[PDB]
Amino acid sequence: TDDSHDWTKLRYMDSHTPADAERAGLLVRTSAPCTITGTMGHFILARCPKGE
Amino acid sequence: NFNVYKATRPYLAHCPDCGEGHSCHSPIALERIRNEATDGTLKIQVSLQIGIK
Amino acid sequence: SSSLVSESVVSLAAGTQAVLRCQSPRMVWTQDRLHDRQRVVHWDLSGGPGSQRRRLVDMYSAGEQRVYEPRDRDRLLLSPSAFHDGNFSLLIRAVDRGDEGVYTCNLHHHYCHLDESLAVRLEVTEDPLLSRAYWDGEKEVLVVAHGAPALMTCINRAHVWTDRHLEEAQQVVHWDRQLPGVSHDRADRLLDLYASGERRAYGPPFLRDRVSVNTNAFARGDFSLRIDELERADEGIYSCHLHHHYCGLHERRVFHLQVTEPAFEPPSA
Amino acid sequence: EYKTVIPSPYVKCCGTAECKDKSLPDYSCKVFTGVYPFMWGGAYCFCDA
Ligand SMILES: *[C@@H]1O[C@H](CO)[C@@H](O)[C@H](O)[C@H]1NC(C)=O
Repeated sequence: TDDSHDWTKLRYMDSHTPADAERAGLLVRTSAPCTITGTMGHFILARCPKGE
Repeated sequence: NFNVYKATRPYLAHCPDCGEGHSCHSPIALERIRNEATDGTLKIQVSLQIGIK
Repeated sequence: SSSLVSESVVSLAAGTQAVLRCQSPRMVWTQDRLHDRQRVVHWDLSGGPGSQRRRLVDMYSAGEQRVYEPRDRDRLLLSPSAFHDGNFSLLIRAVDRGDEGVYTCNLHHHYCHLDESLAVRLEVTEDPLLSRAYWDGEKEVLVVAHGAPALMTCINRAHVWTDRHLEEAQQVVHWDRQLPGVSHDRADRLLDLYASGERRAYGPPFLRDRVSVNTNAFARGDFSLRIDELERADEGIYSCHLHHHYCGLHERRVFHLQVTEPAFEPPSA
Repeated sequence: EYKTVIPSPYVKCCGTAECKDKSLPDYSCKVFTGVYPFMWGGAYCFCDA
């Protein structure tokens, strides 16, 4: 929130209020739980098998 | 009766895919499997030494 | 660019194979990304040359600290995110008589294989008004009252130690050739070798067919040039350029290759 | 079902290894030259080639 560049958290808005949360809780799935590799701002990279 | 593992020591083996693509010299690295059972149960030989304190 | 290391003259017979020896353990990489961002810090305590240092606590990049002594649990504390800001300082919650001595904070980069260490001298007093931190000329010396915590500062703000980048593959080795009469900067490239394995040779087939480097070049950091079937047109100033741009290794070696003679060479360098 | 018994490979450092003729069923041995194996902390062998 205070415009640092820390490597622990993330921002998410609710009712035009910017709240904070943890990188370790986010996840992406196609069918299997994917693996997060590259994490930068509004961008995420993943490498995970054939899901529909 | 399980007092056979006295002077043992675990490994660091050459895991081909440690996740995220590449290889790792990893301790969880599996070396050999055997699937002789007729009902899908799997007997696995991993580079850890579990149960031992 | 780079800096010079060895600027030698090599005399060999025509028709033989030239070997321009170029070796470096700090340019090693493999066809894997196997802990290629692995660093380790560790705190050791010693008491001079005639005492044995003991490992107290060590730490891998992006992890949580592991303590070696059960007494030292909840007593020696490091910042678990030391590799984000380069603040590797160690807090001792409560000191005793076994803790007096010189502490070394050791930074090690396993990928570039560089090692660096710093010392701090601990003296434990009884009066708190004598407690100070001063510079003895080459290391910080802290005098701390017994039972008080001790913050032994270890701060290294170099970019190579933090978790910011470490995109490894930008090491590159260049093989250059300077023909006689040809001025510098317009030298023809002989080989470009990327850590991933890709090679670029330049020139007509007569040069490309005869220029090779051993297939384990980047794996062992030996980029020695092998020139098969030496011709008179091969003479000149050859240069091996080893570049590990992220960890700041930038070296070149220069070989003055003259082909005249098989046996009566003088040993240079 | 068979079981492929594969022991640890004999890395002959700074030397040339020699195959010993055993009477095992489907006994297989092969000596590969110019190997330079790497471990966690670098080369297992002191010699280069
Ligand atoms: C480094 O860590 C110590 C330990 O508490 C802390 O007091 C200090 O403020 C830190 N400095 C920086 C620049 O993070």
